[PDB]
Amino acid sequence: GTVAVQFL
Repeated sequence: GTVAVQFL
């Protein structure tokens, strides 16, 4: 759910 980690 972040920019760096899309799945996060």
